[PDB]
Amino acid sequence: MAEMGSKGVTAGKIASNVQKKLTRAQEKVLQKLY
Repeated sequence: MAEMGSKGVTAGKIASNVQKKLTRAQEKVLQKLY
C-alpha cells in the first residue's frame, strides 16, 4: 500500500480508457475474419 494520490486516480483512468481500445480491436478484427 501507499499514498496513491493524484498518481493512482489519474494514471488509473488511462488504464481503463486504453482497455476500451483493446476490446474494440477485438470486435473490429472480427470484421476482417467474419
